[PDB]
Amino acid sequence: VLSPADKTNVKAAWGKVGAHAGEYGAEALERMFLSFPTTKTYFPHFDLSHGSAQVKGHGKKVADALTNAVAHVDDMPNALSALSDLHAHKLRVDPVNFKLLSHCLLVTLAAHLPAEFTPAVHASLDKFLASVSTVLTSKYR
Amino acid sequence: VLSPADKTNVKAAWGKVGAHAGEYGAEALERMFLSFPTTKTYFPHFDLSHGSAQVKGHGKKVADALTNAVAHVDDMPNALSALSDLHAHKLRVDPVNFKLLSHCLLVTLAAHLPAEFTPAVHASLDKFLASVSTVLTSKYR
Amino acid sequence: VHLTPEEKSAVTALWGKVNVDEVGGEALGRLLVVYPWTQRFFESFGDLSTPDAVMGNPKVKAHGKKVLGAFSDGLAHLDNLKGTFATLSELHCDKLHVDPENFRLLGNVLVCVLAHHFGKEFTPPVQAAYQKVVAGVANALAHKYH
Amino acid sequence: VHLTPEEKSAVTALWGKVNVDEVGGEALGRLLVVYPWTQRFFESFGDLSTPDAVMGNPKVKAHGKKVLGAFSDGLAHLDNLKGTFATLSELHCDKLHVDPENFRLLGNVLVCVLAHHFGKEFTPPVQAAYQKVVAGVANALAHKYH
Ligand code: HEM
Ligand code: HEM
Ligand code: HNI
Ligand code: HNI
Repeated sequence: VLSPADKTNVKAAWGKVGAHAGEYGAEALERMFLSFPTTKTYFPHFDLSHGSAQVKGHGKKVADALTNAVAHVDDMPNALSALSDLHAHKLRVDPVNFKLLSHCLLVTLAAHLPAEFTPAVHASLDKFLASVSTVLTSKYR
Repeated sequence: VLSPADKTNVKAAWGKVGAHAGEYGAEALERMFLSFPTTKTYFPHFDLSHGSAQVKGHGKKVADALTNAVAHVDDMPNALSALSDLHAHKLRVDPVNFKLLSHCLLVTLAAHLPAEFTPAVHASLDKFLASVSTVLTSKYR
Repeated sequence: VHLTPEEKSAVTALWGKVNVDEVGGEALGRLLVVYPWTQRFFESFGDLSTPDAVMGNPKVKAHGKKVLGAFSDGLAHLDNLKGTFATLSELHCDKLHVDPENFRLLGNVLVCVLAHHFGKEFTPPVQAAYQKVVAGVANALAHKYH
Repeated sequence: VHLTPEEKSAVTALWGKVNVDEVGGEALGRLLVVYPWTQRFFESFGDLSTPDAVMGNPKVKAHGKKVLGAFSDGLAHLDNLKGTFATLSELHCDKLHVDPENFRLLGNVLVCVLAHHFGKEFTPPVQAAYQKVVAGVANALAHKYH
C-alpha cells in the first residue's frame, strides 16, 4: 500500500518533528474532542480540559507508537499488534473515529511544519495514517 | 488483517463456487449496474443490457482475478500490481465503487451458496474483498 | 425512498414472505460479526464472544426484531421516512452516538440476509429496489445530524 | 447549521485574512493530489500526473477560485446552507456523479490548508468552529442525494 516515495516523505516529516511528537500528539488530540465531540465517550474518566497532564502523556503514547510504525514501515501489522488488540478487541473503536484523528493529527503537522507539509508529503502522510488505522482496527472478531 | 480462520473459510467458499465463478462475477457486475447506476459510467463503451456478453466475459476476468488473489492471499499487492495501475492510474476508480461491487459480490454468493455463507464466512469474504480493494486502489499518484 | 410502481411492487411483494421473527436477529446478528466494532454498543447484551454466541443471543435476536419492525414500518411510509424515524434518529444520534456509516452498514447486512433467505428469487432488479429502501432508511436515521 | 457567537467570530475573522484567490486552488489541488481518483472528474484539464503538474495547473487554479468562492458564499449564509447550495448541489449529483463522500474530503483538505497558512493562529477552538462549517457546506452540497 505504501510505495518507496511515500515512506520517504514520512521519515521526512517525522524528523522535522523529532521529539516534538509528544506534544503534537496531545495537540492533535485536543483538536479532536474539540472538533468532533462524539469521540469523548472513549475517554469517560479523563478531563479533556486544555493542558490536561492526561491528554499530554497520552499524545506521547500515540506519537511514540507512530514512530514505532515509521520505523517498522514495511511491517506494521506485527509491530503494532500490541496496539491492534487494544483498539479492536478491548476498546472497540469505530473505524470512523480513526479517520477523525488521522485528520486532526494531520492538521497539527500542517500548522507546525509549513515547509515539510507539501501536497505530496500531505498525501503520503494520509496513506500512512490510513494504513496505521487499518492495522489498529483490523483484528475485530 | 487476515487470520488463518479467514483464509480457511474463503476457500470453502471459492470451492462451492467452482468454475461457477465466471457466472457469479457477471451477476455481481449486473447487480452493481442495476442497484448502483453511476458505476455504469466506468463502462461507457459497454453494452449494459441483461446478459450482454461483454459483461459475461468481464465477470470472468473479475472472478479469475479473485481466484488468483486467494491463491496469492498472503501476497496480494504484488500479485495484483497489473490491476493496481489499471484501476488506480488508468481508470481512476473511486474507492467507494469498490465497496459496491464487494457488497454486490457478497450478495450474489449468499444468493447461491446458502450453507457456505455463514456469518463466520460472510465476515471473512468481506475483510478479503476489503483488502483486494485497497490494493487495486493503493497505487494512486 | 423514490420507488417506481414496478419496484414498489417487488418490495412489498418479497417483504410479505419475510419471517419477521428471524430476519431481524440475522441482520443485527451478522452486523455484529462482519463489523465487530459495532459490538461496543451492545456490551450490555452479554455473550458476543464468537459468531455462534452472537447469533444465538436472545437479546440480539430480540433487539433485531424491534429493528426489522422499524424497517417494516418504513416500507409503509416510504414517502415520509425522515419523519417515520424522527425520534429514532434523535435516539441513535443524541443519545447513543452511532456514527451514521453504521446504518448504511446495517442496511447492507440486511440486504445480504434477504438474498440469503430468497436465493434466486432475490433478483438484481429486486435488490435494486431494496438498495433504494435501505438507503432511504439509513439516510432518515442519520437526519438529526444533517 | 448552528454555530455559537464565539465561533461566528473566529470564522469570519480568519476568512478575512484568506487569499480568496490562492487557497481555493491550493485546496482543489491538495485534493487531486491526496485523493487522486478525484482527477477522473477533471479530464479536460490536461496535466495532473504529478503533484506539481497539478499544483501549477492553471485551470486547477481558475477553478479552485470559484470553489473557495461558493465556500465564502455560504459563509455569509450560514443559516440556510441548503438554499445557498441548491443549484450547485443538483449539478455535482444529478449531473457530474461526484460521490458525496468526496465532499467531506475537499472540506477536510481545506481545513488542512488553513492550518498551513495560519500556523498557531488556526487554533483548535478555531478548527472546531470551522470543522462545523465544512461539514455544513458538504452536507449542504450532498442534499440532492438525501
Ligand atoms: C493514530 C492513531 C492512534 C494511535 C497511534 C493510538 C495509540 C494508542 C496508545 C499507544 C494507547 C495506550 C495503550 C496502552 O496503555 O496499553 C492508546 C490508548 C487508547 N486509545 Fe488510541 N490511538 C490511536 C487512535 C485512537 C482513536 C481514533 C481513538 C478513539 C477516539 C482512540 C482511543 C483510545 C482509548 C479510549 C485508549 C485508552 C485510554 C486510557 O484508558 O487511558 N485511539 N492509543
Ligand atoms: C438503520 C437501521 C437501524 C434501525 C431501523 C434501528 C432501529 C432501532 C430501534 C427501533 C431501536 C429501539 C428504540 C427504543 O427502545 O425506543 C434501536 C435501539 C438501539 N440501536 Fe438501532 N437501528 C438501526 C441501526 C443501528 C446501528 C447501525 C447501531 C450501532 C451499531 C444501532 C444501535 C442501537 C443501540 C445501542 C440501541 C439501544 C436500545 C436500548 O437498549 O436502549 N442501531 N434501534
Ligand atoms: C466501477 C469501477 C470498477 C470497480 C469497482 C472494479 C473492481 C474490480 C475488482 C474488485 C473486486 C476486481 C478484482 C477487478 C478486476 C478487473 N477489472 Ni475492474 N473494476 C472497475 C472498473 C473496471 C474497468 C472500467 C475495466 C476496463 C473495462 C474495459 O474493458 O473497458 C476493468 C477491468 C478489470 C479487469 C480486466 C483486466 C485485463 O484487461 O486483463 C480485471 C481482472 N475494471 N475490478
Ligand atoms: C472531485 C469532485 C468534486 C468535488 C469534491 C467538488 C466539491 C465542491 C465544493 C465543496 C465540497 C464546492 C463548494 C464546489 C463548488 C463548485 N464546483 Ni465542485 N467539486 C467537484 C467537481 C467539480 C467539477 C467536475 C466542476 C465543473 C462542472 C461543470 O461546469 O461542468 C465543478 C464546478 C464547481 C463550481 C462551478 C459551477 C458552475 O459553473 O456551474 C462551483 C461553484 N466541480 N465544489
